[PDB]
Amino acid sequence: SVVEEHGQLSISNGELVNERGEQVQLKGMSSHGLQWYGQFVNYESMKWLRDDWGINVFRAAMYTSSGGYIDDPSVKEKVKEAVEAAIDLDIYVIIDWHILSDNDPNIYKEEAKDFFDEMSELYGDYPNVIYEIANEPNGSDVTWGNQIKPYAEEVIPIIRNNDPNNIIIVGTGTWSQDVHHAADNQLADPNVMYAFHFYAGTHGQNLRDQVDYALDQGAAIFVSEWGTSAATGDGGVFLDEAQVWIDFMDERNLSWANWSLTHKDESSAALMPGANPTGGWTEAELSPSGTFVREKIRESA
Ligand SMILES: CO[C@H]1O[C@H](CO)[C@@H](S[C@@H]2O[C@H](CO)[C@@H](S[C@@H]3O[C@H](CO)[C@@H](S[C@@H]4O[C@H](CO)[C@@H](S[C@@H]5O[C@H](CO)[C@@H](O)[C@H](O)[C@H]5O)[C@H](O)[C@H]4O)[C@H](O)[C@H]3O)[C@H](O)[C@H]2O)[C@H](O)[C@H]1O
Ligand SMILES: [Ca+2]
Ligand SMILES: [Ca+2]
Ligand SMILES: [Ca+2]
Ligand SMILES: [Ca+2]
Ligand SMILES: [Ca+2]
Ligand SMILES: [Ca+2]
Ligand SMILES: [Ca+2]
Ligand SMILES: [Ca+2]
Ligand SMILES: [Ca+2]
Ligand SMILES: [Ca+2]
Ligand code: NA
Ligand code: NA
Repeated sequence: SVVEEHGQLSISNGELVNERGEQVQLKGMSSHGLQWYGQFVNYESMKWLRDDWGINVFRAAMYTSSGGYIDDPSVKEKVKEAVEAAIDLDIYVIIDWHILSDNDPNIYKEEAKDFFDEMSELYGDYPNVIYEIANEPNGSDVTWGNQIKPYAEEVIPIIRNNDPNNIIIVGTGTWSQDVHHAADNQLADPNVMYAFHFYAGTHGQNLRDQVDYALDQGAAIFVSEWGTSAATGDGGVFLDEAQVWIDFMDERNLSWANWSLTHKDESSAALMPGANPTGGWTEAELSPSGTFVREKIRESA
């Protein structure tokens, strides 16, 4: 039903629209790292998220480093599993080249180009797919002009050779916070969005204002990862401020994916330790974060 309704997504004047030029707002879940918590990423869990939560997008977080694709590329099969499930379930899917410790996207540029060539050849004809080419550039000397924009200008043509139209999400500096710098020096490709990531327990009004500056320059923004906890993971969840961010995103119709669908014992995790990997969760199997996020997606489903 989701993709049947919306079809091919595109960017129109800085925001995400469907095949009729209607606003569309994607809300869903990110996996945790696929090399760690892949058991939660399967057709049955994603069908449960679609049917019980109301998700219309699922994000497959394929770490590069940290034991991910660079060391054990078999994890790409878990990405394929997620994409094929999303196609079968008629929802959107984000293929995320999940850089983090490898903080400069140029570390694994050759590998990223090969990976995105393969993924876009396989899936580029499906409107379901969204590419996220570098999760979180970070560090004081990884900047838009020197490192990130040129990386994107090399990877995007690789995708476009196979998939001229699907959305590409491009990370920004300072853990995908520096959307203002990207907005002042935008990519030419018309169907790109810039990532903005936050933690409710850490980030506040000054970053909302930074996002608004970017939006004011005509840049499209996808909140492709956010957490209900603090970035430190201390002090529980911060749902008061999370609701402030939910409202902010709704008022700007910003799409989002929440971090993350795992049973790890950390406050951002959506599930309690032991939760069934194939879905069908009881209310006792959702964490406080998961309970809140589920309600946020349900109430617009
Ligand atoms: C003034 O404010 C501004 O400057 C501030 C100072 O620099 C920063 S604070 C800064 O914020 C950033 C952005 O939020 C974060 S990075 C952030 O951290 C998250 C929490 O760690 C992670 S998700 C997290 O990823 C972990 C690493 O992979 C894993 S632990 C990992 O788990 C596996 C599996 O179990 C295990 O095998 C491994 O052994 C473990 O290492 C964890 O489970 C995940 O939840 C997110 O990806 C990242 O964005 C900085 O930490 C923080 O200091 C302000 O942000 C800025 O505005
Ligand atoms: Ca357009
Ligand atoms: Ca807008
Ligand atoms: Ca390798
Ligand atoms: Ca492995
Ligand atoms: Ca090729
Ligand atoms: Ca396409
Ligand atoms: Ca080059
Ligand atoms: Ca404007
Ligand atoms: Ca509301
Ligand atoms: Ca909306
Ligand atoms: Na290897
Ligand atoms: Na505008």
